[PDB]
Amino acid sequence: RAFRLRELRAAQSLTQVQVAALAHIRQSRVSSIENGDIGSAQVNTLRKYVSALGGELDITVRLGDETFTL
Amino acid sequence: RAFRLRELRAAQSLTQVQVAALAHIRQSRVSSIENGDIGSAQVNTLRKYVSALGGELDITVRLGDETFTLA
Repeated sequence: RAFRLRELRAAQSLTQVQVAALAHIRQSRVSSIENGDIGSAQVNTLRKYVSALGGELDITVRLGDETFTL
Repeated sequence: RAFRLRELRAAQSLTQVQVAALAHIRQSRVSSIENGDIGSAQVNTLRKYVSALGGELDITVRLGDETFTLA
């Protein structure tokens, strides 16, 4: 059900070089986070990389039965 | 929202310095998060704090008429 974000940036036929250039972040950072690991990666870094695809990013927190965004 | 995790942490009356140990992260990192600024956080670092507290960390992406997960 999880769709790691390399196969999501390929939904709209785009290349890392292109996502890294309107995100204004080193292609180093795209390769690492597009690889399959999103931990290392900052939030702002991630947020910028998703804004590139013309999407929005939401961090929702769930504990017991309460939910809200950061 | 802003005043949340603070309330949540204080909700169970836990001390900043406890959490910093429960999730094995710098206490300073906890003032920041609880503080409100979260952009500068690494994702795993943020995840740890939520884990230690007891909840879960969900990262939904909305792309027009869609919604996907990734961790």
